[PDB]
Amino acid sequence: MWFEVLPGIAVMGVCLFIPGMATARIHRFSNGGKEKRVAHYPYQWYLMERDRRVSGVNRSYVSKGLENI
Amino acid sequence: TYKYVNLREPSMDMKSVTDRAAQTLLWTELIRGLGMTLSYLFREPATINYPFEKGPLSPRFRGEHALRRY
Amino acid sequence: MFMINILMLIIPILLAVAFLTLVERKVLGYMQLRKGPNVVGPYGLLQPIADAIKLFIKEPLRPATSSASMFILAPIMALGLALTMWIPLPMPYPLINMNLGVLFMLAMSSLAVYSILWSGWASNSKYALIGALRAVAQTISYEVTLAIILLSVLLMSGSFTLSTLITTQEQMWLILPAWPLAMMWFISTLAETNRAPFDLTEGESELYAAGPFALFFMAEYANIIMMNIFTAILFLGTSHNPHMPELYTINFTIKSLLLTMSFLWIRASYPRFRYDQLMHLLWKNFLPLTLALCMWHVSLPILTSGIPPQT
Amino acid sequence: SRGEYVVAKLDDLINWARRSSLWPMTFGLACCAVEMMHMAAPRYDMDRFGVVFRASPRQSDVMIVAGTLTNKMAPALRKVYDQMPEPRYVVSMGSCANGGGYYHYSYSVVRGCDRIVPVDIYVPGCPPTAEALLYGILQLQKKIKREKRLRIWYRR
Amino acid sequence: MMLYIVFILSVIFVMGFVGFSSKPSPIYGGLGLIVSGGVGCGIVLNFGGSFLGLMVFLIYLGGMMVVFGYTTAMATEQYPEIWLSNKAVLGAFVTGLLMEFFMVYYVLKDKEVEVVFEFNGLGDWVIYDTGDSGFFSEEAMGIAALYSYGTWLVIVTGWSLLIGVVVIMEITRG
Amino acid sequence: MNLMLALLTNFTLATLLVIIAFWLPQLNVYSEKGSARLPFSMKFFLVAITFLLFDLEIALLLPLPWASQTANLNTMLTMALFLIILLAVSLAYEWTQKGLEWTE
Amino acid sequence: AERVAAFLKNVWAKEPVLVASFAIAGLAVILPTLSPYTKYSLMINRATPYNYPVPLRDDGNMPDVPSHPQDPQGPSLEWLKRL
Ligand SMILES: CCCCCCCCCCCCCCCCCC(=O)OC[C@H](COP(=O)(O)OCCN)OC(=O)CCCCCCCCCCCCCCCCC
Ligand SMILES: CCCCCCCCCCCCO[C@@H]1O[C@H](CO)[C@@H](O[C@H]2O[C@H](CO)[C@@H](O)[C@H](O)[C@H]2O)[C@H](O)[C@H]1O
Ligand SMILES: CCCCCCCCCCCCO[C@@H]1O[C@H](CO)[C@@H](O[C@H]2O[C@H](CO)[C@@H](O)[C@H](O)[C@H]2O)[C@H](O)[C@H]1O
Ligand SMILES: CCCCCCCCCCCCO[C@@H]1O[C@H](CO)[C@@H](O[C@H]2O[C@H](CO)[C@@H](O)[C@H](O)[C@H]2O)[C@H](O)[C@H]1O
Ligand SMILES: N=C(N)NC(=N)NCCc1ccc(I)c(Cl)c1
Ligand code: SF4
Repeated sequence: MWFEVLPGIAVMGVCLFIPGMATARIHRFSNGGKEKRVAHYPYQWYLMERDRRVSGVNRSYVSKGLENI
Repeated sequence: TYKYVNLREPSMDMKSVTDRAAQTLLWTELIRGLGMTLSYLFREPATINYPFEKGPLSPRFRGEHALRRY
Repeated sequence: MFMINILMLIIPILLAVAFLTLVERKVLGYMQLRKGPNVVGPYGLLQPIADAIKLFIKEPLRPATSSASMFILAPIMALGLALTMWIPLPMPYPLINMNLGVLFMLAMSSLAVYSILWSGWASNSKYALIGALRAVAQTISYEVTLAIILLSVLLMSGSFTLSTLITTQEQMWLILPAWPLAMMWFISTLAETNRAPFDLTEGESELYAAGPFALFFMAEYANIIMMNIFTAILFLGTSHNPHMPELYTINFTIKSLLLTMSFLWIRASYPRFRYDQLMHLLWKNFLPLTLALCMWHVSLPILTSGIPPQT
Repeated sequence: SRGEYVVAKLDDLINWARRSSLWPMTFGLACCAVEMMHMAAPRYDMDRFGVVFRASPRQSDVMIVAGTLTNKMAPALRKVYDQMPEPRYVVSMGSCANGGGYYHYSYSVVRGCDRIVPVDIYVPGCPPTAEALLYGILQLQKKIKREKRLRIWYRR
Repeated sequence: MMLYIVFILSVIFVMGFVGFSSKPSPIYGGLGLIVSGGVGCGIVLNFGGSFLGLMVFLIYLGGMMVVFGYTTAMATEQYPEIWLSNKAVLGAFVTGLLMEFFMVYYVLKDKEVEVVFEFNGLGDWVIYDTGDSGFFSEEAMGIAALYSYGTWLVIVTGWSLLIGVVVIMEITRG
Repeated sequence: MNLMLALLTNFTLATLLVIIAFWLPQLNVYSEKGSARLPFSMKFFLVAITFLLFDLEIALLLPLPWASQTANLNTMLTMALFLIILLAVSLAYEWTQKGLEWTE
Repeated sequence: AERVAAFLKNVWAKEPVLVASFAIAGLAVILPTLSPYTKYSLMINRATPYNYPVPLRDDGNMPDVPSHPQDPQGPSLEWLKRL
């Protein structure tokens, strides 16, 4: 019956699901639990480089707040 | 006695011409063809599970020869 | 950590291609009142594995080619480029976040025609070379409309970044303002991927083997999936919740799966175009409309005051 | 030993793959081709066994000779056999292909396709039923299951 | 070092040119140009020209070079001659590589060389700009200006392309 | 660096699959079993050349999403339509001159 | 008026694809001149501040130049908030 086509579809679907899921969780793991910073333009890159120096550990994703004021 | 398979004049009024333009541009007859293959997907197939199931035969079936006894 | 990410894209792509061969056969079967593979593994789930192993241990019968380098080059180019097409795709986050991602996909896809051309040269047979040139002519012809249709859509998105298509469709799928382009885009991808009713390479030769045959097949089916993932993003934008990116990945995968199944659905439903007829479908039908809709989509945001932002 | 054991399992694996993915090139010469079509038709659905409906000669593993092989046709059939990549098997289907059948005494007919190519399975009948042909394909699968290519390789 | 990426790409750029300029079979000559085009795009990419880099790929390689290969397969070479089989091609190919290697070796040893004219060898990064923090691509701004500033350029460019269509139909009708 | 690694991985894997696809155990011990006018229509040349010219026009339309951000919209819209109209005139010329026909 | 109407009906019956193309291309050329919203596209494009607004040295006779961004002088984007 038609629903016996579903197992092949499910395997296909899980295979297509892994790329997107893996990238999202790898980004969080490598960026301190946040979204990976997007820098398409020089201004965004400039702020990301400034964050790296401000962090004190050379990690642009390590944020400093009022505790540094 | 005979019949014509393909002897018809299309209606040239605006409603009919616009019907054929919509068919040309919106692919309606092609979408209708998709409907028929969709209905077959949801029909039970005709396949039998050979060799666990066998096609039906009759007593007259002509197969392998044999020599008989009294 | 980034190499892990690359592998977690490549390997699932190849596995999804393998099991699309199973799904295509079973979907086609049930539309043909039969079953398709259901013996090799439960519900045919081992059929792709048996086929893959069989092909690779098959004798690699390659006739003395007129160019050894171009015989090897064609499958490497085809498969290498096919996998490259996936690296900017936002699902919802791309592996490589390109500012001009849409343009990168257009440029890489335009190179895929070299594998057709080189494989024609390497065949060492004027008949296969002529078959290659007919396929190249079909492919470049439909590249014209794909590029113009894509440009028309981006005039509502505002940029070449692929993830900006997600933002553009936060309230509404782009298929609503642009269903005329979605129609021609969809048919163009069929003709681009030499899919029926545009599968004239297969039909005309009717009227490669083993692993090297398998590699061209893998590249073809990777492209088919990628084209339908692109269509879903371009016209059926999924909403992205930054705190639950996996809800995007589930919904977007379902749309891509369904679009890919519609490729199999169409293959089951229609006869094949003649070569001159699919050339007329492009040059005398799609292109006039695409040009007119390109003019319209330049004017529309200006006249409605709906110009999207650049950033 | 394990070395023999590893060979035994690898032979099973390659045999399983090859018999599970039998791609036929069908030489539809005459009426026997019709029953071959009914085997691909929905009731028997040979595709469900992993036997794709129509493969190209260069992607084929089994040639099915389905009909009368005339003298005029014999060279062409042998040419297609020689172009098949290995491993390659031949199924002779029907009396004509088996041994000439009804036309055995004709001036223009090859008396059995096994005069032109080696044959693995002979399917009797005029024509064999679609089910009889399917029985023959399944018999070929069992023949492939018995192959011990790697076992013989390592005893060389 | 990755500090010399632009220089390294330009070394491959030249090798691709010595490849097709020695003029082997037009099939292999086309391959050398395709490789040079891709390497040339990488050089443009590393100077901040993303769009210009992708135009080389999209238009030069996917457009013009495809039509070159297409035409070659039709009206020139259908089966390549063995590469470097002809002595003249091999001599020219070797000579260009020998010249190139000497330039590379000398500019790397002294971090400068005088091949006719005098060049610096410190690396191309030294001339780069040091103050960018705008919220847009400047290359994109310039190219987009074709439609505001370049009305005259659009008119003559569009006219030439139309005439190219008319002209090529006249040439080929025969 | 990431894009280079992705490209290197994609084509390196493609290369590995291709070579192994060619060199696998075979278990056999016996001997194994030009630059002219190809007969191809001028019509196929004209398709490729027609594609090229349209592709060059497309290169000029690609900046349109950025051009629409200009304050000189009057000029920009006029020039966009001019270019596309000229592209349409090109197609109309090939069409009416039987350049799109496949007979003869 | 009628001979043109008899012309349109013929092309609509014979070449609906071309009739649609020409119809859409005409609307793309005509509608921008008729639309009342076209004027806003110019204003919105000019209201987007891509670069820094360099302040003017105050010479004592610029009553239309605000001293503070939150003063009431200078261009207002109230029209844009409603739009
Ligand atoms: C207010 C201002 C608004 C201005 C804009 C208004 C625009 C809207 C009105 C215009 C509508 C445009 C329609 C666009 C679709 C393309 C139309 C088209 O090209 O159809 C004609 C084409 C050829 O037609 P033919 O019968 O051969 O005759 C013509 C030659 N004499 O026929 C074909 O192309 C047939 C297709 C062949 C392929 C068959 C396989 C596909 C069938 C299933 C498709 C399913 C639908 C696709 C949906 C995709 C979703 C992503
Ligand atoms: C995807 C990973 C799968 C891993 C499986 C590893 C298994 C390794 C064992 C390979 C066994 C291959 O088995 C062998 O394949 C080759 C294919 O060219 C066949 O063909 C070979 O032998 C025949 C004669 O026998 C020759 O005429 C032919 O030219 C030669 O290619 C052999 O008839 C078959 O015995
Ligand atoms: C509303 C304006 C919108 C802007 C449109 C953009 C510009 C497009 C320019 C396309 C010009 C095409 O012009 C086209 O020329 C040919 C002349 O042979 C005409 O077609 C004519 O020749 C054909 C044969 O080819 C005859 O079958 C047909 O009976 C006859 O009409 C078309 O009727 C006309 O449409
Ligand atoms: C073969 C040659 C083809 C050439 C095709 C050229 C077609 C050009 C058609 C559109 C030209 C005018 O298009 C549109 O018209 C209106 C006039 O109401 C202009 O004016 C409108 O926008 C401006 C902004 O600059 C506003 O200040 C103005 O209040 C508003 O009316 C628009 O700036 C212009 O975008
Ligand atoms: N067109 C179909 N769907 N059937 C079909 N002939 N498939 C081809 C089988 C195949 C090819 C490559 C690989 I890798 C795998 Cl795993 C399977
Ligand atoms: S064996 Fe019988 S059915 Fe088959 S081809 Fe010969 S006559 Fe026809």
